[PDB]
Amino acid sequence: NDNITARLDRIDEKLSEILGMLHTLVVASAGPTSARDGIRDAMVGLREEMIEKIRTEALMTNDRLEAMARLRNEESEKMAKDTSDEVSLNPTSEKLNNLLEGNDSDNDLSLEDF
Amino acid sequence: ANVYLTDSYLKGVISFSECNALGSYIFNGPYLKNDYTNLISRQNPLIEHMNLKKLNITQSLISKYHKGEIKLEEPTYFQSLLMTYKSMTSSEQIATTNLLKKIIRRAIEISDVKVYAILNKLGLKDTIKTTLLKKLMCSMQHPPSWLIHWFNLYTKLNNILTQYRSNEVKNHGFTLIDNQTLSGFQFILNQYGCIVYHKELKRITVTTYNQFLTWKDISLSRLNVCLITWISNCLNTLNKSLGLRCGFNNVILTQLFLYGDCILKLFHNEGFYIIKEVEGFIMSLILNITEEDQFRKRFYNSMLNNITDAANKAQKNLLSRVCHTLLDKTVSDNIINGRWIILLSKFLKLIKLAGDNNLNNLSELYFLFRIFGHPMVDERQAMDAVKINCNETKFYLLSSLSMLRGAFIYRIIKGFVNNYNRWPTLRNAIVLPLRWLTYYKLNTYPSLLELTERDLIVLSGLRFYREFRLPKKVDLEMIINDKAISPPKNLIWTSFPRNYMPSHIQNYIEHEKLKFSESDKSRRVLEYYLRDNKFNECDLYNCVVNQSYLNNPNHVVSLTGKERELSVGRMFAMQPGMFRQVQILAEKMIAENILQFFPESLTRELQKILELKAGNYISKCSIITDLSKFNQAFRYETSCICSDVLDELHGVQSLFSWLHLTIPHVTIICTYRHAPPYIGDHIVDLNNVDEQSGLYRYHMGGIEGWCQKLWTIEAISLLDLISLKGKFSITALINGDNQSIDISKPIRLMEGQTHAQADYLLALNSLKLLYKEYAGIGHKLKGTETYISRDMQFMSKTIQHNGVYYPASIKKVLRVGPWINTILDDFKVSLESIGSLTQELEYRGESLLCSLIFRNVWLYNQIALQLKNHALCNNKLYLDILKVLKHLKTFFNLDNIDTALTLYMNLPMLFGGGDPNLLYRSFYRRTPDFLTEAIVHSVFILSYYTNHDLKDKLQDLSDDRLNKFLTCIITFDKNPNAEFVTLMRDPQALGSERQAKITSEINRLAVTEVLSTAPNKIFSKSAQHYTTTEIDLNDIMQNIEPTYPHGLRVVYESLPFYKAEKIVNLISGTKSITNILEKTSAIDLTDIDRATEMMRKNITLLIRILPLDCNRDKREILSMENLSITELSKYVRERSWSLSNIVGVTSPSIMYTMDIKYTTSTISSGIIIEKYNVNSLTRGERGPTKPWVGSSTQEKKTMPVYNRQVLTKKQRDQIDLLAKLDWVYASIDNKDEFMEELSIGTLGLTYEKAKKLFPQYLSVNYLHRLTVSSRPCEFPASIPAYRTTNYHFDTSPINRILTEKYGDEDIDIVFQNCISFGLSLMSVVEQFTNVCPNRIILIPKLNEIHLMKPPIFTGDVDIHKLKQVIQKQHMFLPDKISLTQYVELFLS
Amino acid sequence: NITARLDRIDEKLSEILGMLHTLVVASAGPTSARDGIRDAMVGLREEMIEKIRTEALM
Amino acid sequence: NDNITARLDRIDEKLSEILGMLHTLVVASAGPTSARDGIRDAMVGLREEMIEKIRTE
Amino acid sequence: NDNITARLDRIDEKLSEILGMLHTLVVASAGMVGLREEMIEKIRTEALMTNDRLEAMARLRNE
RNA sequence: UUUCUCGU
Repeated sequence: NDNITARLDRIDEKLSEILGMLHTLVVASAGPTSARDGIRDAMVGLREEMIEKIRTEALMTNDRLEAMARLRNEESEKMAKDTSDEVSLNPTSEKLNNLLEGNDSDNDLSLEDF
Repeated sequence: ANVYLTDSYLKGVISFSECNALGSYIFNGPYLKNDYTNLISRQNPLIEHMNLKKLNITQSLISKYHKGEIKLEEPTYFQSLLMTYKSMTSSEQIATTNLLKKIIRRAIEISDVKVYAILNKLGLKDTIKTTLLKKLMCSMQHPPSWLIHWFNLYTKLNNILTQYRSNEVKNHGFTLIDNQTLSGFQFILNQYGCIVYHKELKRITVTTYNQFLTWKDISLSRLNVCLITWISNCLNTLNKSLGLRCGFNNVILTQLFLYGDCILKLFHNEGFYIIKEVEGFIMSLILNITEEDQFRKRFYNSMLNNITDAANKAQKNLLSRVCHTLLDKTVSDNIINGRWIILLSKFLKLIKLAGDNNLNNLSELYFLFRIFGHPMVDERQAMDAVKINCNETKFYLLSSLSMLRGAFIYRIIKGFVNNYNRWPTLRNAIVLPLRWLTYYKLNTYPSLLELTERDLIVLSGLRFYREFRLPKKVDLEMIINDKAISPPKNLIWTSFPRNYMPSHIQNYIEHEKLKFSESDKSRRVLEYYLRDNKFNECDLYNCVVNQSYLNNPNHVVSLTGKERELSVGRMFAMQPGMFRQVQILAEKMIAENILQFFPESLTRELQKILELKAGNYISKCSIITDLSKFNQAFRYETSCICSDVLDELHGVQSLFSWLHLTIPHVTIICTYRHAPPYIGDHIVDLNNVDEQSGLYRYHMGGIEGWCQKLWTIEAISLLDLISLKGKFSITALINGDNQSIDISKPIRLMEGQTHAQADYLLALNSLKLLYKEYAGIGHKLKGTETYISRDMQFMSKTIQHNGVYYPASIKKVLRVGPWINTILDDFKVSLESIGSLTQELEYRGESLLCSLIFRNVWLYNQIALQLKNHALCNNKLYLDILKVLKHLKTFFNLDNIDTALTLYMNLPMLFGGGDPNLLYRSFYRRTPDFLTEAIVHSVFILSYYTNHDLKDKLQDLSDDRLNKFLTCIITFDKNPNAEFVTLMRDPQALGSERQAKITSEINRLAVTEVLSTAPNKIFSKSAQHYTTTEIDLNDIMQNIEPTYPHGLRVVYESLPFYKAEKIVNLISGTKSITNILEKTSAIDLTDIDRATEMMRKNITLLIRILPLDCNRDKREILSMENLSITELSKYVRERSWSLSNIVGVTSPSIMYTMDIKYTTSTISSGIIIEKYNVNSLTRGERGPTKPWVGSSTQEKKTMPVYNRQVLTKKQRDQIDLLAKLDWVYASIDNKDEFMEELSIGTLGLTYEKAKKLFPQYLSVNYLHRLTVSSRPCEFPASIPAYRTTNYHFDTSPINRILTEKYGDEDIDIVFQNCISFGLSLMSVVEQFTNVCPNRIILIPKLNEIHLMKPPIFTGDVDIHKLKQVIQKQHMFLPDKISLTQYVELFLS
Repeated sequence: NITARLDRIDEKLSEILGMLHTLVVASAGPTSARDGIRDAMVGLREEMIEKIRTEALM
Repeated sequence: NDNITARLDRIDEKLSEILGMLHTLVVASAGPTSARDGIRDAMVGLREEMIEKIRTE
Repeated sequence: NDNITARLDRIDEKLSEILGMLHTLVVASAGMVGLREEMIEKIRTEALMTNDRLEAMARLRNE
């Protein structure tokens, strides 16, 4: 009975592609509508379609670049900075470290200042 | 009329809104921020603000400010000015120094009695008898200038506060003007405002009563820190191990406080953003000391980033706010100049110097988080941040949601299997594959390593039947709470002042009030439930099953500023009564049903938690992340997917999903007395009110407090998914806002690598994965919240590693003063609170003398120097205390009233004394009975004035002080009344006016009468029948010959009166009784004088307990030869209660009955205790032995085979209570009918039907293995968990001796207290001798040993009275077991 | 081979069931509760069934 | 044999449940405030017929 | 052996129409009477099965 | 002085 196996390979492969579609399917939250005044439905759609929707201002979101990176499953620079093996310092922190780890040059141990 | 009593401690919120409004009205311009608050305050002011401004001194001050002589400033600026007082004079400095010297000397004198008792009981080795305290007093002669300055500032602020409180009590609407108490200052302090003016510096401000309380508390906290550090240093100077673990010179501490105040002043209110990082910085130094190279530098750099970013944000917010306001000319140039870098660097460097590279110092530095004060939280800004976070769209992969729901389903299945040995009943048995169908049929579950992503995806699609049940009758104990609620949507404007509301809003409120019931019109839980006349018992169940909370037209959420919170924001919220009922019910069912499937929830100590938690290469790690803001990252699509599982399990629609089904459609509005939103015209509802910074809509998020347990279990499921995806184990310890992770993963160690630089790689990979799946599920946690570690464990704000705990005792005891944790300025409650707070020092920091001396300092202050200034009654307590002192002096042979006061302070508080925590608390926390401990404590105290060896038991002596005391305790007139009900309320009660009466007993009456005249039928009838039920419940069991207080307590718990009296006791703790329903926050004079007379009677208790003539007038006194203290206490209890025999409660005092010997002899007969760690100072070092939890002996009962889940928690508890009743009262003549009708009344079953449900017990002795809620369940030592690990114990000689004498029978003594006493005594000997003993043995005294065999009761319980009490209190019974619930108890 | 391949088809179908049920649960939201169709979406439960039963029997 | 028959005899209900999930999703997604009244009065009719059917027998 | 083939054909038709419903679903959500009636029937029969299960223990009680 | 305020 190889005929039935050959004819069910088709349903097997289309079930596999339905599973792939389900895996790539993305769902959004039911946030407020544009200009408020109502509740938007928890819309569901294809992945790349809603990356396009986010980048076309279809839905208002505080996060755009990192949300896009997460949706497309790519490593973002913000995530890399958060999970960096060595973290650097902004200039204020660099100055603070210089004053902390350096000898007291001015020795301004006076409350009358600042 | 009614009097207003103001608290002496803030215990509330410093409100930015009210301060801004008051300043704006006073100065005719925007004061703190350009909001609608200032506009409405200037337009239509409050009556109190008008009264404050109309004062002549206020008019002069505002005229001077308008003239430009003085310039407006900030509460933070004046906080800095007060902290750096720099205005003291020689006279007041000398007076303050003399007062502090007297306080220290008196505290040391009081401490000498306790120390001498400890020493002469231990056998180790003028006004002061012990050489140790003599040297300590000789060292602590001159307090330093910093200590004197802090004491003087605290004393002046406390004097101002107590003067204002006394005047406010005297007359209403008082304003205190005090330009003389503080030199150069000026206070116009009132309840509704506090204006501080500095004539010398030409500065003025507007503050609040809460801000003034905060200033006083800052001063008091610095005084406490200074006193503790000075005492610890002076003790460590003479003995290194004697004092606390930390060491400070305290000049660094004073400079640090000054620099913190300077930072706050420079950055104004927004400086608390920078101040919030002190704890994190301390943690950074801790990681620098402990952690490896990579982790320490990573955290240090990341948090330098955090601190500088927070400082920049604070500067930007300050500049933005200050621009268009009256404070624009106040910003310091150093803020713009950027020179604040130097000041902040100095602050951090001095913090590091205080730490001194010492782990104990840094660990205990966590009090700096609370010293610097609390911010004035801005409601509008925090709500704007919450709106920005929540009101956003979150995009989820459907795969991620499926994985989370499948993980939650897997947790549910695992919990059900492990608990009830079976899978839950599920609808969709066809959706499972063959493998999962086999796992369903054979009721087991697969492991995580044997489970896959395919399995998680498959398990997502399941639908269950009911396994758990909704309680039909609403839980009154659950819903009744002293806290407040919010009015409905149409009545939300009633939470704002009438002046702040527009005229049309006022008219709408006045028209709508008649359209609403008397209950929901209120704002308090008690008033809402009491005024609910049409309150049906099955109302919450009907609402839940009908989904009445969904789409409710009158639902509105109101959120107010947090209390005593330094964290900016954290805005907790309130909700109307019915929706609050739904929320609390959902949380209760989650906790009582599903939380058993998630042991990591940690619903709890820390130290034990950590200790069971502690309980080619394997790589470990540790990640700690914050979850205070997590709650905002949970839409419907992420929370309700797992909430549907609970909905199905309880078979109820949208019970746990109510949040993201009704919160979205309600309006989130700011609610405070001085933060109103702009309305406009012809708009009378929030759904039409335009949204601004004050209010918004469409939350799309959670709320603090609500659904915390649901989000916790969802997070646990998320971490289980994390572990599945990453192939590693997780040991999460999530609790509240703090989450702890312990990831361990075996690895194949590549060549040339140690255990380091591989745990770091594991940490980085796990952090990347963790970040990825929180991002996928919605949460966007940053590097601010989380950090990584290797050998450090952090939770509940605690420090430890290597098994050695480092405490925060100074932080715990920060706020200790005259009237703490009290209501209506109660004296005994203040004494108890001081004692409890000061124990923490010796319970956590391992310092007996530091804690004891601190407690004595504050107790002496409260007794002598603070009783004269009681707010309610001017001098009555002081006069009564003087009377008690003279009475004690006449009773004993004390030469001076000073010595009389010392003895009163050392006398136990049980007999109206002054010592809150007895001697046993210093060796073991819990005791079976309090009377024996009080008696032995009194004996040891009197051993100071009466020379006793305390090693030779109690041979008689020529001195008769102790003889007279014991004889007078024995001899008194019996006046029993309601004896049995009093035993059932308190099994250790004495009665016959021989014990101190607590406020509940006095207030129970007035609570009854006020509850009787209430609209609610349930409470009305319960109060109306309360006295008759009291009499019936008292005489229900007056016929049993041997009375068992614990069995009586079990009977009382089983009967429905227990819930009603719990409600009565909760109501009795409110501020005002008979004024609950009067719509006024003012205490009635009836409450005032009732509390006053109760306080006077409690003070004048030693007189009645100790008559001068020792009652009987004869030479026959209590002979002390061969005297047993246990027999003494048992006879005292029986004589006091006029009862022939009281059994089961009388237990020996282990401290008295166990002697101390440091070297063995020809006979040991003792509890051998030796230290495994061979070193002198075992403190701070962990041993190789398991910690001594000291749990009670395990009772032996057999679980009946039935369906547990079908029975509710209350029904199961009552079934267990009835099983205990059968176990204790098996030998009753009327037992059959008594249990039969008891079961018929309480449950829906008969005795024969319920007998198979009862977990029949196997232990034949109910005096030794009973589990009454009034008996202790654990007997731990005073020392913490880690210190108990350094010693080993054995009781074999004790077992031999107790089997030789009266063997094969149970004994009244408890061995857990024996072991705890031994360990704590070894620690105390180490403290007092600088060396830990090599081996210690505890020889007992057999005359205090009794055989507590189970008696055979003879009597008949009065069935008629039992029927009467159940019928009268028929509105408090739990859910009766219906037939349609019972018939499924015996299925499969 | 046929049995094993049919079983794997069954596993894929089980995944379809799970994903669609998760989407059904997450697709209700406050919008269904406001419009009163959440009960239709997720299904009637035992407490509501008891309410109907007691209303009938009364 | 009977194994394949039983397997397809569970696949048919699995597919039927997939159908039902798709039906509820499509009737809840499309028709902005158009079919919501239809589901509401369908639930009203369902509860009426359910209570009547419980009354019967 | 044609019964197995017919069953495979009908399940193939059902799965193809399933794919059609997913496509229409994503299209509609991006940017009915019979379908609604069928899902009313499904929820009604599920409620009926649950109610019969509950009446099972009700009858067990009534004994 | 819409019960000064006081959440889970």
